[PDB]
Amino acid sequence: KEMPQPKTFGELKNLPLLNTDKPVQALMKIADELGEIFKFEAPGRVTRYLSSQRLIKEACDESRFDKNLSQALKFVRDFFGDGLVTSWTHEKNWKKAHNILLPSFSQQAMKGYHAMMVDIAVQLVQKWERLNADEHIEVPEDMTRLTLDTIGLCGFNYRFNSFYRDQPHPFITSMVRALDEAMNKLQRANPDDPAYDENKRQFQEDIKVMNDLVDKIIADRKASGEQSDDLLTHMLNGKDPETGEPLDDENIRYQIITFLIAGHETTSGLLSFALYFLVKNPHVLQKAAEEAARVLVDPVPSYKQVKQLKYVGMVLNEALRLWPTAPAFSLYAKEDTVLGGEYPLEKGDELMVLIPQLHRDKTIWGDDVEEFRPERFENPSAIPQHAFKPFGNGQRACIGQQFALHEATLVLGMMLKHFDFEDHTNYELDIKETLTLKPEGFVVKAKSKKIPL
Ligand code: HEM
Ligand SMILES: Cc1c(C)c2c(c(C)c1O)CC[C@](C)(COc1ccc(C[C@H]3SC(=O)NC3=O)cc1)O2
Repeated sequence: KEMPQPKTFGELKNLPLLNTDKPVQALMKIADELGEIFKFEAPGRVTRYLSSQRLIKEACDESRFDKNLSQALKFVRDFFGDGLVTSWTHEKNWKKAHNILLPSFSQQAMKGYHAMMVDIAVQLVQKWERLNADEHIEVPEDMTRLTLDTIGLCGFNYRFNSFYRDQPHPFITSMVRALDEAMNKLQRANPDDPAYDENKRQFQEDIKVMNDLVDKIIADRKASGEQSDDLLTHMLNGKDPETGEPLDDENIRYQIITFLIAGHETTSGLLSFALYFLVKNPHVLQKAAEEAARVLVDPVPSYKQVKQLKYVGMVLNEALRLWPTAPAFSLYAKEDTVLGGEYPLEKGDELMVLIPQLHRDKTIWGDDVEEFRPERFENPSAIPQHAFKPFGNGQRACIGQQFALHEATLVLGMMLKHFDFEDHTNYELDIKETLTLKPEGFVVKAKSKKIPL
């Protein structure tokens, strides 16, 4: 069977078809035109974009396909290094760091993080309680304050104190510019053109800002008199059983950057999308708010109570269905093989999973895929099989999935308990792309219910 492919432009291949600050959304349109799979070429690389659960199910067979470092991950590696997100599965430091850091996401560890998550969540609530009537909330900006500070405190006993800053934290500003640069590099035909010299200088400056922050985290741990057993403790003290060696210093720095960035950006996106869909679906908002009030009966939430916020969890999963904030992951063929009994692949051929398209496969989800309907997830028998992949696949799946969802469920529950939300601008959804996805310009007003904290 012939591989669908969009129009090419000489030696620029398909690259002119993007030329946009919203490439994933452009690729979704192409997927809608060409179906479950299409080839996409740029100068120097080829990708096959998958959109159907039928093909993606096969791609997730780890006996035939392994995680690929997409060009995007290769660019992000310029500051993620060989951390968990940007290392090959057979790169020694991936398995070594995975074994050393997996205990930091056990159930017992999660319970240990709860109190610190509440610390930051309380700061978010208090900020909104203290706004004057003429003010409003910048949603993604405040969700970023919350999620960055949470991973900073839980993972590294470091306080970014983002709620003590009225502009984005400098680490965030450098992160956004670095992620934007990586995304933009995917589309530029002549990367060595002098017109990009300033981009390269800024990219290095933003990488330095990140590493100056890592220095403070390491210095502050060295000076601490308290005893921690958090993510940073495992980075520093965990051993490879085979060699008796810890992660080398260079890798540790990369893991810190990896977890600070990967450990908050997509969770901020999730919370922003969730609040967007809530204010656009008032009956769903009422049901979620009713659950929050019913379950969160104490001055602050306990770990167990967060687990009883079932419908809030459905809201979050349904937000991830429509707009998975890490919208793609990449695989490569371990050997020559045939995909879906139709598409021959050669060893090393790249398959890119378009998660937003997977999550809109009507043969799986029904015809109403564009509706925000958390009840999709209320009746177990009616939820599809391997059709929902916001956290990746297999042994390279998200290590922090339960960290993210516990944080998001806790915070969204507290938000719904303490405020009524008004979409005072009738905001039109505008999804900013920085590889990851997040609403931009999303503002609301929050009227306190005056419930003490
Ligand atoms: C909505 C929130 C999040 C989403 C949607 C998400 C999604 C993903 C996805 C799709 C992958 C796989 C990417 C690939 O296959 O190349 C991944 C990997 C990873 N995520 Fe997340 N993630 C989230 C939050 C977090 C958090 C909070 C942390 C840490 C605190 C984290 C740590 C990681 C790590 C370490 C990996 C790589 C694991 C490995 O390959 O060994 N993520 N994430
Ligand atoms: C949890 C998490 C993940 C997984 C994460 C990132 C963050 C910040 C996270 O919090 C950053 C980007 C990145 C390293 C990579 O995300 C990608 C997004 C899109 C793509 C697709 C390429 S194909 C194209 O032409 N346009 C793209 O963006 C690849 C990777 O992933």
